[PDB]
Amino acid sequence: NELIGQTVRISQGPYKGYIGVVKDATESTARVELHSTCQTISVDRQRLTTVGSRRPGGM
Amino acid sequence: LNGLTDRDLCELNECPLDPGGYFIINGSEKVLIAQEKMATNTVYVFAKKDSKYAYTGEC
Amino acid sequence: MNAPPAFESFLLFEGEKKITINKDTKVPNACLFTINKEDHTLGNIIKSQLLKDPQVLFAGYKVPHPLEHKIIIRVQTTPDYSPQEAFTNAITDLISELSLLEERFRVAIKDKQEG
Amino acid sequence: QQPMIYICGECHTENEIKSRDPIRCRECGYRIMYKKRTKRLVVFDAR
Amino acid sequence: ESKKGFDQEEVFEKPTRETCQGMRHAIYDKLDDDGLIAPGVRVSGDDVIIGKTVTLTKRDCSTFLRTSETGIVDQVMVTLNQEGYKFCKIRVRSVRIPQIGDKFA
Amino acid sequence: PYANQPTVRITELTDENVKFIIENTDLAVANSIRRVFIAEVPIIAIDWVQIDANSSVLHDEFIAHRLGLIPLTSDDIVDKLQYSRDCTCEEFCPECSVEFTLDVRCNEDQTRHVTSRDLISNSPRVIPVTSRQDDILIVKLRKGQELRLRAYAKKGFGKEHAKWNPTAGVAFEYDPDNALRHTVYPKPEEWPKSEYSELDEDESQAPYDPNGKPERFYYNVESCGSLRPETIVLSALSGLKKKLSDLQTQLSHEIQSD
Amino acid sequence: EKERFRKAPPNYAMKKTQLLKEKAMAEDLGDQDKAKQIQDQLNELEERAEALDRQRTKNISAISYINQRNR
Amino acid sequence: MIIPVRCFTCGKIVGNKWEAYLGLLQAEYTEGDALDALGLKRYCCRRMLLAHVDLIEKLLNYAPLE
RNA sequence: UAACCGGAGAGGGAACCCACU
Ligand SMILES: [Zn+2]
Ligand SMILES: [Zn+2]
Ligand SMILES: [Zn+2]
Repeated sequence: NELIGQTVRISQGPYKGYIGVVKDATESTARVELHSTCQTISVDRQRLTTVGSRRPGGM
Repeated sequence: LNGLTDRDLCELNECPLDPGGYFIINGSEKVLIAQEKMATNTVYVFAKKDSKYAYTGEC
Repeated sequence: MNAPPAFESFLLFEGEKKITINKDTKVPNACLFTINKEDHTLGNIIKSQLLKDPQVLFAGYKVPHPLEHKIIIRVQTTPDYSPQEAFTNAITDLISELSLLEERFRVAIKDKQEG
Repeated sequence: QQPMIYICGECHTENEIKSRDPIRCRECGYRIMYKKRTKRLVVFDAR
Repeated sequence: ESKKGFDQEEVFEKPTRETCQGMRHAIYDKLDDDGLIAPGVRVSGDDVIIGKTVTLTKRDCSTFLRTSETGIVDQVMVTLNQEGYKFCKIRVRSVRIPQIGDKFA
Repeated sequence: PYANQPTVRITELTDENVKFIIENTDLAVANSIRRVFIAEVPIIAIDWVQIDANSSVLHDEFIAHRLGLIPLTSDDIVDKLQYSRDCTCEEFCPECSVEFTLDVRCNEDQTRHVTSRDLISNSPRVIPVTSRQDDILIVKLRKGQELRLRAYAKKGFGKEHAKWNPTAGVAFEYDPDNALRHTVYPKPEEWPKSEYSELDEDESQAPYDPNGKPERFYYNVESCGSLRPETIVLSALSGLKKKLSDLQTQLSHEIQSD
Repeated sequence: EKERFRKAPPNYAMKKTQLLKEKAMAEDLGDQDKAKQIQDQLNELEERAEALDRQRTKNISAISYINQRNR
Repeated sequence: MIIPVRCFTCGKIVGNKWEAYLGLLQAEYTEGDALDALGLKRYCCRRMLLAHVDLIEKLLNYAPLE
């Protein structure tokens, strides 16, 4: 879809400040596989904020 | 790795506590399990009662 | 992988009530308070405070499962006293006593420190 | 324009390996060699 | 990776939903263009570890993490084997807090 | 039908432990304070670690775990911060967190003790306990190995994780001589005397006292450095009193709405 | 071409060069190559042992002294 | 592998005592008199330092570079 | 007096040692 496969950061609610990669997103929720714990939780898609992981200067 | 001191076992990325005694065959450590058997060259008088024989001097 | 997150013992979900009163039907004047996201810390002081009330005929608390964070407090009083006000008065004075214990611990500190 | 950099075993020198290359170190000659850490976001819960 | 036959050959390569025909429902961009996941990358069950294609256009032939295994990639090494083929070993680590059901003697 | 009037008597107060005696209270109130010392007293502890380069021999999570267990002096901050989950911000704030930073590279020839001296805070008041006695070893690096990370400390209590547990050990005790026979010794003389036993060396246990309740609960609260041992107490009394006030508000809403 | 002006005991080639120098000494029936190899090997052993004690100069040196004395 | 930060049972910080305790044993203290000169009373906290085996000193022998 | 896209369960067999209740 659109944000499936991107690194997000949960920014509200009980998992605040927790990083993971989105596995499956729908119009409302998303399944984030958390980076520290060994678990995939299902968070609301508005509690998320994309963080991205890129490199500049490519030369 | 023989008669080799302890800095050098560690310089080759090894442990000085490894006992040895095993083979590497296609990158697997294999051990040869010791198999027992009967002593050869020795006379043993048994008695099988489940046959036609009273006694038997194997060798 | 089936481990519950540890904030689940004190954080209330969405829709859960803290406390929930249910009239009990077997005996007259008995209620059941069901506190969510609590344990023996809060359930034991209230019960022992309710047993000091002379108008309380039964008080107890249980924790139905330890993997779940909920206690039940069953109170039965005498007919001129609802268990709604037994449970309220058992908290008001438990508060008044903890506040007084705090004042006294504080003056005993500042007298021990140089005194 | 990232050439897939490896670290040698015995040398500890970064090499550039593109595809269709022999895996050997640019010096000393070593056939074992490892990859570098990721650049993504590693965040742990000190937990 | 190997020489399977005249027309058949394996190679470490990110598959693409364009040429690799057999291909999984997975996230292939976790692995970088070398076709190998890099150390420090969180994985889970049936995430692609070593991207691999075998030519027929290309079939997908890649290796995946064992279902419900869930680690972080520890280190990746690349080398050649006696036949002189590229050969890699990835190891994946997984921290295990003592939860209930675990056996203690 | 009413409250009791407890009295307190501090017998020893150092900067590492307090011994007090509480009299005239119920056993349930005295034990529930003991539990509030251990779980519900807020404290600052590292809880978010972003590792930029780790080449030590320890893991990535082994470092982060050993960093969460480093006690940070929370003493007047901890009551001004907010919980992270309640800060109306995005990505930690100075008003709900404290930021740390470790950057170490071993260049010399000897091994490097990465200790908690290297954790540099951005607030001068929340520091690891180094103020006024060695430091908590985090790793040991060799020549060429390094560690850069930044970490964040937020507020929490020992009911979520033990890292937010402000005490070394709470020593509760009541009735030192078996006056209530709450415990029943099969041979009462093989038992050593309590520290608080007002008993001679002749007799073994106090004679049975039939009508009698516990009072005089003896406590010995020992801090781990993070809060001062009399602030653990004053905070457990306020934390308990606040659990009760919140329960009472939710109760009055349940009552009026039925 | 890189090994030519680059020294062989720098850095991790130390042990491998030690065994290979012993192999080069053993492969030779000429006494001159054996004595040159013995001198090079003793010099490399001393340099490596000095480098090894300097790194173990701190905090491993301290636990060796405690174990030696605890037994 | 490396000294735990806290005593598992108690909560007390024992992470800063491994060097001090190996230094006292190097001095001359007996092992039981070193453990209370450091201030470890409960036997819960005392087994952290007696039983600890330090492996990171052996793991540091495997240098990545130099 | 106007407005660009549509494809989906894939997939594997034989033999041997170790271990668990
Ligand atoms: Zn090479
Ligand atoms: Zn904030
Ligand atoms: Zn302890």
